[PDB]
Amino acid sequence: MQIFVKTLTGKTITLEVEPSDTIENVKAKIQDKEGIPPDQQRLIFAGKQLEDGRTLSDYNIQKESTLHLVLRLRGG
Ligand SMILES: [Pt+2]
Ligand SMILES: [Pt+2]
Ligand SMILES: [Pt+2]
Repeated sequence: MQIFVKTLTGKTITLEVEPSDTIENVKAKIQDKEGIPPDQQRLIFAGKQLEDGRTLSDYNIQKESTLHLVLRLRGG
């Protein structure tokens, strides 16, 4: 399944993922491609912040969906 992840800077990266993949896995994939540590990653889809433990299937994330990446500020 192709999905897109869009950053707040507007860059999109393309991932290949499956319904069985957890959000933890997706963040790992994003770190590989983009270099962002998972602990800083906050994903949003369908107006929901995505739970590391859950699968893309739990959120009904299908082909060509876009997830929004927001970074969580560590150290105000
Ligand atoms: Pt695929
Ligand atoms: Pt945009
Ligand atoms: Pt969007």
